[PDB]
Parts: sequence; structure tokens; C-alpha cells
Amino acid sequence: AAAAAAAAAAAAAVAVAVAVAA
Amino acid sequence: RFMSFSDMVRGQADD
Amino acid sequence: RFMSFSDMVRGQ
Amino acid sequence: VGYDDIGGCRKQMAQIREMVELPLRHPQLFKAIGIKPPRGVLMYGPPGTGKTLMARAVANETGAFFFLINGPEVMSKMAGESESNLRKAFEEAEKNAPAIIFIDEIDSIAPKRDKTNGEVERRVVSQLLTLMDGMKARSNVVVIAATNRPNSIDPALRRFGRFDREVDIGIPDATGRLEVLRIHTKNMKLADDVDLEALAAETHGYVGADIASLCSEAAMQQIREKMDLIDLDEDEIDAEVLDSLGVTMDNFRFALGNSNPSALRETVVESVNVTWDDVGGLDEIKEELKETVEYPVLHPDQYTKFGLSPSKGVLFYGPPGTGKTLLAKAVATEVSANFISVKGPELLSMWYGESESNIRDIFDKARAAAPTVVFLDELDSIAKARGGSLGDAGGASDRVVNQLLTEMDGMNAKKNVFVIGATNRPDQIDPAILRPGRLDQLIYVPLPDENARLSILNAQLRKTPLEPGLELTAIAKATQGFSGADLLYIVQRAAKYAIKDSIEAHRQHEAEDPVPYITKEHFAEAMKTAKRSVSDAELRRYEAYSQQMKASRGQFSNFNF
Amino acid sequence: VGYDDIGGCRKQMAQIREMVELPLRHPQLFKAIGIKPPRGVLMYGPPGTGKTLMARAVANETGAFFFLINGPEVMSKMAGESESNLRKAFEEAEKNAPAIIFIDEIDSIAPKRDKTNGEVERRVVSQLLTLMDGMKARSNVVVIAATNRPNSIDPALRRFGRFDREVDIGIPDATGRLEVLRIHTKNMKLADDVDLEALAAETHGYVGADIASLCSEAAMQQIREKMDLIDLDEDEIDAEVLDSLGVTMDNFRFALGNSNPSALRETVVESVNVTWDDVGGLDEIKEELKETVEYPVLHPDQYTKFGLSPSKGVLFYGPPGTGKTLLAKAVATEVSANFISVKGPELLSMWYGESESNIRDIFDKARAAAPTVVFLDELDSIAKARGGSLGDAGGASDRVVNQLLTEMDGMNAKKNVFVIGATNRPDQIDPAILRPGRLDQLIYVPLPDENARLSILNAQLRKTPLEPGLELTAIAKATQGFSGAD
Amino acid sequence: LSMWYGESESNIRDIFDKARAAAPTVVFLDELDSIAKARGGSLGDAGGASDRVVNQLLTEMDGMNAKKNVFVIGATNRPDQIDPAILRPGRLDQLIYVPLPDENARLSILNAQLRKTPLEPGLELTAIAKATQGFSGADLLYIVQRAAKYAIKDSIEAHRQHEAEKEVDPVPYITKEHFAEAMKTAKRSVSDAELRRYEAYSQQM
Amino acid sequence: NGPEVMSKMAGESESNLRKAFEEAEKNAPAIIFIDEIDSIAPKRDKTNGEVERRVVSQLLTLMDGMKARSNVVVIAATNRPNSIDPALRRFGRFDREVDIGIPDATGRLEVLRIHTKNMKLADDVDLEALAAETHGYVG
Amino acid sequence: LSMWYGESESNIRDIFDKARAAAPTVVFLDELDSIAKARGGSLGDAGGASDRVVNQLLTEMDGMNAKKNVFVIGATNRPDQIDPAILRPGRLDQLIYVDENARLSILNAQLRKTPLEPGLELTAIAKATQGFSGAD
Ligand SMILES: [Mg+2]
Ligand SMILES: [Mg+2]
Ligand SMILES: [Mg+2]
Ligand SMILES: [Mg+2]
Repeated sequence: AAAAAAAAAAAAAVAVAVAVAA
Repeated sequence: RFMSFSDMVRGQADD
Repeated sequence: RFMSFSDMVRGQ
Repeated sequence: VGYDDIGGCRKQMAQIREMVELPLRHPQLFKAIGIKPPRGVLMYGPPGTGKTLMARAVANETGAFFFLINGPEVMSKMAGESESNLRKAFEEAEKNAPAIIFIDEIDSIAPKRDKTNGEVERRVVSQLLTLMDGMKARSNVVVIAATNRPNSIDPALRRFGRFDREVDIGIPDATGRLEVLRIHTKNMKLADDVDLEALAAETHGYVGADIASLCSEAAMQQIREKMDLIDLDEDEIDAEVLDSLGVTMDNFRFALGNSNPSALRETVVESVNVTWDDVGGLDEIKEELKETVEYPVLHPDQYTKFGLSPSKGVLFYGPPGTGKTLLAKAVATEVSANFISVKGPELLSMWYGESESNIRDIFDKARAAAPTVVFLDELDSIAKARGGSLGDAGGASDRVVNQLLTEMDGMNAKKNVFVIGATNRPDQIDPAILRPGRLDQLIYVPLPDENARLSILNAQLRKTPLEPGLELTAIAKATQGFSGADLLYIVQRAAKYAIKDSIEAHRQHEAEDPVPYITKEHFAEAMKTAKRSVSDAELRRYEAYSQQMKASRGQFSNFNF
Repeated sequence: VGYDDIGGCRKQMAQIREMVELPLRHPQLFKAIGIKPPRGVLMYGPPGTGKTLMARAVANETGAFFFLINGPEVMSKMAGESESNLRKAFEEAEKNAPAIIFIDEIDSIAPKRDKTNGEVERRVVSQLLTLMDGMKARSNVVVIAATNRPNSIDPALRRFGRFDREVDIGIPDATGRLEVLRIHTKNMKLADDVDLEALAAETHGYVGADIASLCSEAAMQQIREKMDLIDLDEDEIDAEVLDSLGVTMDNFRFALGNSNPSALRETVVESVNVTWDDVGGLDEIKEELKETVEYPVLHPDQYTKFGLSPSKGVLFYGPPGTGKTLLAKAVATEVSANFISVKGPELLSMWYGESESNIRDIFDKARAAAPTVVFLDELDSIAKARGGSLGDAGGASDRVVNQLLTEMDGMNAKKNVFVIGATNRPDQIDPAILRPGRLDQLIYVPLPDENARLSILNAQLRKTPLEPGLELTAIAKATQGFSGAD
Repeated sequence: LSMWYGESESNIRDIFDKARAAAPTVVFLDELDSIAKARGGSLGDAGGASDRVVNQLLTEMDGMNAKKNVFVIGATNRPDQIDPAILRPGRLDQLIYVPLPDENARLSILNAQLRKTPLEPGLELTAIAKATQGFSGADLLYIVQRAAKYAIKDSIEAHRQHEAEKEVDPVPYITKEHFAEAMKTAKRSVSDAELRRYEAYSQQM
Repeated sequence: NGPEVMSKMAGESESNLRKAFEEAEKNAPAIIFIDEIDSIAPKRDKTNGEVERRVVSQLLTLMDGMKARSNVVVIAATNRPNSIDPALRRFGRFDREVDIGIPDATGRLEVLRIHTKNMKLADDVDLEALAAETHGYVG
Repeated sequence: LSMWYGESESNIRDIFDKARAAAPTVVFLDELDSIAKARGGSLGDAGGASDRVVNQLLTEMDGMNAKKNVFVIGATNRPDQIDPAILRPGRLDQLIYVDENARLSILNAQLRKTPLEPGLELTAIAKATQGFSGAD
């Protein structure tokens, strides 16, 4: 007989940065 | 009377 | 009296 | 557990009663009308409201077969076994008799087939779709589902034929909470002092099980109230105490003072102990705030009699050290409505969209457990003028302020949520936030006058022993420009000198209660290092801002009608 | 291990004991009053406080059946097995007797079902939700849970019926620390010269898992001290040394001086060595600082009988090289409170909202291990007047100063946290930071005068050979305008 | 908007798919200054998610043929922050400007807000309009709510006095003095600078 | 080793740690060494990977829980101690943090004498001057 | 200049790269005044961005030799605000200055696929409108 399997690894996120204008 | 999850898993795996 | 993780993983 | 153990949801109760009984009690009538009845219902609402309780009531009362499916229970390890379980369940229910399927926490086995990435899940959802409609779909069996997240459900499941009607078992009203209290206190011993009407009135956001917890807590207090006079009795508890226990109203008050709605467990504020007598001065501002918060929540009949909604927002502004945060703490401690204290920059986040997501969650919590008061400390930190920075983080501040604008006034339900803002730089606040409808009342908290500084000093010395002969009129008369913080500083310096003298006297007595109260000399020497905090520049800046607001007062007259 | 080994939290102990024992010892009371007791508890608090210890004590003491579930223990690779494991666990717990189920580190198997993205996580959380409070319902099964962060748990789990009540096992106090010290020094053989009251007094932010560390370090100091002198004798250890081993007070003093609370281990400051005798002059300033930092700590009784809260903050301003940082070092050295040191712009970050996160984390570590002295060197860097920049830098520095304002005087518990500020440009400070209640005292550190200069010279030459005939008065007279640095 | 990659544009695609499914539909984009924000300038390590969102919205608004009529209503406070791409003809053409009410408009506002309100029969609202000469609809709403609150306070005081003397409706409408007193705290919502910039934007276009 | 415990399946990294600790405690008093522990202790608060959180929690439970350990010693090695879960830097899990830092002149002389013990040198060679001239060289 | 990340010589740079890749091509630069605007001196962030855009345009337009057969087409209404540094000879020297018959032809082409009434003449609209345009 066969069998199944579950897998959940990770994802990809987005960050936000701040700058300093002269 | 005491039991841990691993003990139970191993017991059920025995059968 | 020495073992490594990958050794045990290969054994089993 | 019958139908009389559920309170506060009579409409939903009838909505489910008809669908479950009439097609299974008088089917012939449905042959007379001509069409078939709905055979699928989805109950949704916040947790702890009575969804599973209603399912249990239907199972116990209705005489038809009842099949129970927990959400994750269907899943299994063998390949193509989950669908086999669903087929077996439906066939077993159908073959024997007309039956009710109940799917508890359906959100677990309906991941929408679009955001999910698994395989077994996407076939089990399709198997459910096929079972609910198709060739030989369903013959005289009804399906009830319960969920807390109706938006996490596959839209195909929310179609006529599969789940036609969505019942919303939401937060109850005051009458609903009174009914719940009567239900949960029907099988216990109460003293005559107990008054459930007021108890339901003072409850403001509790839903279902929350009320139950209160009762338990009250009972628990009684258990620990009449067991200190009696020993543990390891062998057996005597029967003179088992009878005549009684649950006093004081126990209920105590249990109510140490509990909050389950929705606000994350936003629980530390129990600060201040009172209205703790705030010196600002008498008219205290009365205005008290009435503008207490009238919508205590006297709603008049508002609907006049048919107008109340004012919601308010913004305190003034020099630092005048009593803004102190007033907010007084509201938090005295006013009955729930309090959500949120700091200024707490809600910002490095990631993309979590600032606005955090604001939306906070306001959703506020609108759930209404009536609620939301305190925005230093409102100029998160709500600054839009489009003033040429170099930014992708316009995150502008998006935050837009989220605030839309959330505090938009396509909402106009519930009782009162926003309190506190900023000492009111010139930087974006103009849109100060429009009536968002923060309509701008209260200026000026520096105390001569008669107000004395009140502040008495408020700050209300729990301190003093000499009999001194008079706090000289201290007030001699400041003339101080703020509340400066008077507090004077008091603290005096206390420090008193403690120093006490320590020195103790050391002298040990070498070979000297100071039971503060002496006049301890004030005389403590005000030699006393200076005003706010200079004249900031004072005239705030006065100019006030005059800019009063500039709308020009060209007015008695406007006699 | 019994209940007499969890000293420090008597209230929480009784609060657990109620539903752990009364519904089993005397069930008559609840049937007499009619309502059922709570059957759900969540112990939360900072790490190393006694949560697992209390669970162990409950397991050892109660006669009920106990079932231990570690957090990441139920999940398996097979699809549909984690929920099967939970079902089997609860079925085993309930099939035998009235049992107790302890779930340790529960925050790892309840990620709110909304912020998580997996699929097994949702199913496990839903299984737990339905199985603790669904149709059928539990029967004489009470569930205990422990976590270090409760806010990262599904709101549906923090409801009556599932987790009825949340116990807060928090940081002990002086009496609690004394109780812990008595408990952990009840099996060792101490010397006659050791008292435990002083040790509990000088120990400030220790969470109770640090008291055991202190005791073990003192014992190890004794062991090494008495082993390095007497011969090793690897063949066999003589018994004349074991019967006279003892543990002196000096060992405890050494261990105390060479350790810090586990909560401040990240922010441990390098061991600088300055003393009140190293700083010349500034006698009045030294007295003022000593009082401002010692009176609230040593004599809380006086403050509470006078019904007034002590003054906390203080700022130093003056010309550069006069002794501001030197005074800060002396305080950090021989004051009896924890020290947190930050440079001027050290807490800035490029990410959005991260600077405020840093300032909030530091002020939370400061409030946890109170009393604590937070030294903010060069305040003008981190706290500048708001709205002064015509060209904005992303609107960050204003937010940073706002976060400071709300963190030094806002909706807080009024703990003993003193803020030391030091700057040489007071004009560029936000006027809302100088308000009393944030930085009450403003101390001018002026240039030394002749006597101050002489005292400074004597202090700097404390450890230095000099001529017997050398007179430093002429040096003090000659300058008339110098600073300590000169 | 969402932190994850794709989620944002996926959400706009789902929203417009729903809009197309139930055609005809009216998708109201409130406060466009958050979606259609100006992009001209430089990159602040934001990630380009705002640019991707704007491009997705632009591509998903221009692909509406005659079939599946979908009319999008925009509403923004600051009209100078909206990216010009949206304003290009063929994608979002009509520009309605909502000016401040005049005296007749103000009277209309007052009568429209007081539909379900018992009022003194001898009450004229022309005076209020004539007095407020630079107000906005929100300001008039605030005035009426203040009058209602004073009326409620008087009602509660009368009820308390009646109860005290005990050991049917004293005030059945917002009286004259109530409205007279309500405007003592009636400020102006919009200053002159905002009106100036809005007039400049209107006359420019 | 640090990253070698991570696995493809959900619920296998923790199984790997369980097996490792069980083998260590199965037979005799044992020493465990986790090289580069900072790679599997991302602080559990600044990280979004749920596998990372689960493995951190499993490590915490294995190090100090009910029936924690029976005569077993654990050693870790890291370059970034501040990037570790504070729950791991407590007494009972990691109680003594030894600082193996840069040597001084004497230590550098010792290192030179150790490394030049098997190679054959010339008569006109000294290590005291060579050790003293070196300043920043570590190990 | 709306591509960000130094769009000045990034968006225009990639536009010129795509133009030179598909040689020959026609670059229709709409609203040349709005782009150039006679940068001169402004002393600000907007002035700096305009100067960077002008420098990118000059360095991506003056570098076109006889190879790649490039051709830049610009259009403006007010030539006063155009930069004289771009109207110099050797880069862009042509100046095409831009009636009733044209208005009539535009009206007849706009009403091609339109069911107009047969009893209607468009010469009256052409004669009445003199200083109008196709947009009007
Ligand atoms: Mg339920
Ligand atoms: Mg404040
Ligand atoms: Mg533990
Ligand atoms: Mg310094």
C-alpha cells in the first residue's frame, strides 16, 4: 500500500528600510 | 501513576 | 566511545 | 441540555430551529408549498459565543440521527483515505434515517484551494464539494457547520445547495447578557443581596463563556471566604458549612473587578490606581470628559429619541506636565468602559504592511468589545502631516496615517468607540485627523491658575502626613508659573529631606519615630532648587495655537434668533 | 520535590492548588454550591521562574494521573498523525482516572492559525481547540500549560473552558529571594559566618534560577579553593578533608560580585574600576547622587509611610572633560543597583520602527531587573528637539524621542528605574525631556576651583610614587582655568 | 497590502475578479493617496512593492472592455499626492471637485441632518447658516451634536430633580437656548492654507 | 553540527534532536557538543520560520524540562552570543559562558612553541622576540 | 524619471539602451519642457533631481553617432522653459513651428464611425473655431 506525507518548509518576506537625505 | 508522550508512542509502536 | 550525528543517521 | 440553556441569540435560535425541525417535523407542509427547503447552514462568530453549545442543543433536543465530525479528525495517513472517511460518514448518515451532520471547526478542512499548497487537502475539499452537490448528492439530510473564520473558507462551499444560509452568532446585548447571567446562576445558591440587572449593566464586552467565568470566579471567592474560619478537615468537611454557603454580591463585585473580556486578553493594561480626587484642578474638563463618555453608554434612549449619534473623539493639547496622561489614567481607572492604552510608536514594524495590520487589529478589538476607550499617547508620532518627507521608507508613515483616517471614520458600523489623543505638539498633527468626526473636541489643558495650584498640592498630599500649622497657600501663591510636575517635584524634595532627617536621627539614636510628618522647614529648604519647566517661548507658542483656533470666532455676534 | 520547594510565589502556589486539589480532596463543596470549578490554567512569566518546577511538584504531590506532553513532541512527518497523537494522548489521559495534562512550551504549537502559513499547524491547533472544548467535553481532566510568551497563542485558546485562568509567575522580591536562598541552601553545609538576609538584599533582579546559580558558583569557589592547596591525590580522596569543608561568606560575596541576572546577560557592561575616591571634588554632587540612588532602595519603608514616590531621573551638563562620565563610571562601579549603559546613537537602525523597538527592549529589561540605573551618554544625539529638521530623515528621530518620552513617563507600573543623562550641549535637548518626572534634577558640573583642583590632583595621584617634598598646591594655583582633563 | 511576496497584487487581482464577476459593480477606492502614491524620486530600499502594486492596478484598470462594465469611484483628500498615471485619459477621466458649502448649501445640510429630530416649532435655521460663513459639513454636524448633548444633559438633570422630589417628558425637543449654547465651542475645521491649495489645484486643471 | 539537524519533513528536526539526546543519555555519562549553535537558535522572536521556532522549543525542553537530564554535559560554540535565545542562556541550560578570546604576549609565545614543536628549525631562531612583535594575531 | 532608484540616468538610460538595441527607432519625447525645464540653478532636492535628469538626457542623447540611426522627436507648447543646452546645434537643432482646413479634416475624421445627422455641415464649426485644437 502507498502513503502520503506532509511538508511545510518556509516562505519569503519583504522588509522596509529608512534612508537619510542630505 | 505517571506517563510521558514518548513512552506512549513507543508502547503503541511495540504492537 | 565516540559518535557523530551523521554516523547515527546513516546507521539507522 | 435543552433549548432553554442558550440565551441572547433568540433570532439565530429561531433561524436554526425552523430549518432543523420543520423539514424534519412537518415535511408534508413543504410538499404543499412546492419547493424544497435549505439543507445547509454555516454558523460563524467570535469564539465563546454559543456555536458548539447550539449544536449540542440541537443534537440533544431533535429526535433525528446526529453525526459529529471534528475538523482534523477526517485526515489520515493512508493514501486516499480522507475521502474514504468522508464518503463513509455521509453514507452512514444517509442510509439509516434523516440526519444532521455537524462539522465543527470547518475552517481546518477548507483551506480555499487557492492559498493552500498541499495535495491531500485540495482533494478533500473537492470531495466535500462533490458530496454536498452532484449526482445523487443528498436526500433528506441537513448539514450544520461551525467556524470562527468564515473568510478562510473556500467560496465554492458558500454557494446555494451546499451552504445556503449563514447564521451570525455574535456579541450579545445588555439584555442578552442578563439572560446569560440568569441561565448560569439558576443552579447555585445566591444571597438576597445579589442584583443581576446592575451586574449585567456593568459588563461591557463579555460574550457567552466570559459571563460563565465570572460566575465561577464569584463562587470560587465564596469557597475561599468561608474556609479560613474552618480548618481543612482532611477526614471530612462538616455539613454545617456545606449548607448556608451563599454567594454575596460583594463576591460578584470582586470577581468582576479582576476579569476582562476574553477578546482583550492581549491588550490588558497594568492595573494603575488613580481616582478623580487624585487629579487636582481641571474640574470643568473632568466633568466634560465624564459626561461625554458616560452619556452614550448609560443614557442611549435619549440619543435615539433625538435620533443623533454622539461625539466620539477628543484631543488634549498643552504644555508638558499639565495632566494629559494623568487624565487618561483617571479615565482608565474610573470609567466603566473598556480601556485600550496604545502607545505612539508601538504599532510600527519593519515589515511591509504590519503597521496598518496592527492598527486594524487594534481597532477591530476596540469595536468588538464596545463601549471602549482608545488612548493614543503622543498622537503626533504616528499621525504626522502627510507628504512632508522627501526621503522616506516607501511612504510608510503616510500609509499609516491613511489607515488611521479610514479606520476611525469610514465604512464602519458607527459603534461606541471613543478615541482620546494626547500630544504636546499639536501643530504637527495632520489636518485631516482634527476634523470633526474623527477628533472633534480639542481641549486645551493650560497651566494651573493660583486657585488651581493649591488644588493640585492638596491632591498630591492627600495621603501624606503633614504638620498642623503649615499652610499650602504660600507655596501656591509663590510659584505663579509652575506646572503640575514642578509642584510634584517640590513635594518630592520635601519628602527626601524628611527621609534624610529621619535617617540621621535613627543613626544618632543607634550611636548612643523622631520625624512623624513633614515640617515647614522641609518645604522652606526644598523650594530653593525649584524652577519652572516650560519657558515663555513654548507658552506663547501654545497661546498662539489656541488663538489660531479662536480665530474662527471672529465676525460672530449674539446671533439672536 | 514537594510544594515547599517553590518558595517565592505563595499566591500563585495557592491559586494552582485550588483547582488542582480542592475538586479532588473535597468535591462536596462544589456540588453544594452547584457550579463546577475551573479546569484550565496557563502559567506564564519570564524564563527561569518556576513554571516547570511547579509542574514537577504538582506531578510528585498529587495522587491523580499525570500526563506530560512536551511542545514539539506530537508532530510527525506522516500526513494526519500529529492530530492522531493528540487524540491518543487525551484518550489515554481520560480513559483511566481523573488526570492532569501538562503541556510544556505550548507557544510552539499554537501560532494563532492566522499568522502561520503551514497546513499541519492549522490542523493541530484546530484539533486542540475542538478537543479541549468541543461537543462531548472533557471529564475530570484538567489541563496545565506553561509558556514564556503568552501573546503568541491562539485567542481561541485563551477563553474560559479551554484555559480558564492565567497565572503570572513573575520576578520575586527581597522576601521571595530570601525564601529561594533558604530553599537552595538547605542541603549543603554552610559556615557559621554566612547570613542570608544580606545576600537577599544585595541580590536585586535575580529571577530565582539565578539564586541556584549563585549557590553553585559559591560551592565551586570553595571546592577549587580547598582543592588547589591540598594535594589532588588522584588515587583516592582523603576523608579528613571532606568532613571539614564548609562554605564561607567570602565565597558567596565572590560569587555575587562575579555574576549578573540572566535577563541582563546580553547587556553586561565591561568591568571598569572607578571609586568615589577616584573622583576628586564634586563632594556635594557625590552626596546628591548617593542619596538619589540609595534612599529609594535601602529605605522603602520611609517612602511608603510618607506616601510619596521617589524622584528618579537626573541630568549632568557642563563643559567637556569635567567628570560627567567619570561620575557615571563611579556609580556603575560601587552603587548597589543594576547598570545599563548605552552610547549616544548606539540604538539607531536603518529598518523602520526598529529604533523604537530597541529603546523599548532596553527600557523593559531595565524595568524587569529593578532597581536599575540607565545611563544615556550624550542625550543630545538620541533626544533632540522635535520638528527642527527642515529636511526630514524619514521621520525617525522624532519617533525615537517620542518613544523615549512615553517610556520614561507614561502608562507604566512606576518601578524603581533611575535615568542618568550626560550632555555638553543642553540647548539641543527636547524641552519635554527635562520635565520633572522624566529628568527632575539638572546638575551643572562646573570647572574646578583651586580647592577642587587640588583635590582632583590628589585623586589622580592616589597610586603614584612622588617626592616627599613635592607640593601640589602651586600646580593648583598656577592653572586657575583648567579642567580635570588638563 | 501584505508583507509576503505576491500577496498584494494577488489581492488586487482577486478584488477585481470579484468586481468583474458580479457585473455591474462599483469599486470604491477610498483614500487613493495610499495606493496611487507618487513614485518619482529614488529607491529607499523599500523593495519596489509600491511600484508593483501601482503597476498591477494600472494594468488591471485598463483591461476593461465594453463588456463587464465596472465603474471605479476614487476619493482622495490630498489631490497632489496621487500618481499622474491614474489621471491619464482612458483610465480614470472624470474629476469632480467638492467645494465648501455656501449659505444655501449650509441650510440644506442643516435640514438634511435634522430629519429625525424633534425641534422647537418656533425655530429657524437660517440664522445658523448665515453665521457659519466658512464651515464644512462636519462642522455643522458637530454643532448639531453639541446641541443634542446639551439637550440630553438638561433632560437628565430634570429627570434627576423629578426623582429627588418624588420621595412626563420635561424636554421634548432641542430648544432655542440649546442651539444658542452649542455654537460656543464651534470651531472651523479647515484653515485657509488648505482652501488655498485646493483652489490652486482646481484652477490649474 | 548546527545546520545538519534541519530536515525536509515537518517534525523531523525535533526527532533528530530527540534521537541525538537519547543516544547520548542511553548508555553512559556523555558529553554533547553543538558546534555553531547560533545557526539553530534564532531567538524565536525575530524569526518567522515555524520550523526554527519548533526546533528552538525542542532544544529548550531537552536541555531543561521535567526529567531534564541524567549525568550528561552539553557544550556549545558560537561567534555571536547575543544572537541566541535568552531562554537558552539561563542556569540549567547554559550556566557558565566561558570567553575564549584573544591571547596576550605570553599566550602567543605558548602557541608559537606548540606549533613549532614538530618542525625542525635553525640554530639562529628565537620565539620571544617573534612572539613580542606579533600583536593582533589570534590562534 | 518615475522609475525611482536614480531614475534620472536609470529609466532614461534603459530607454536609450532599448532604443539603440532596436535600431532604427523613433523616440517620441512628449512634454520636453516638463522634463528639461531649463534646470539652471534651483538649490534643492527637486533641483538636484532635475539636474540629474538633464545630465542623463545629455549623456544619453549626445552619445548617438551615425551608427544606430537614432532619432529623438520632442514636442512642446511653450518653448521658453526648454533648456538651451538641449536646443544647441549638433544635438537637436530642428524647430518645427505648428487651421480651418485642418480643423475641418479633424472634425471629419473624428466623426467617421459616428451616426451623424445627414442635414449637418462641419464647415460652420471649422470657420467659427479659429484658435482651437483637436482636443477641443
Ligand atoms: Mg466550539
Ligand atoms: Mg503625558
Ligand atoms: Mg520550564
Ligand atoms: Mg563623557
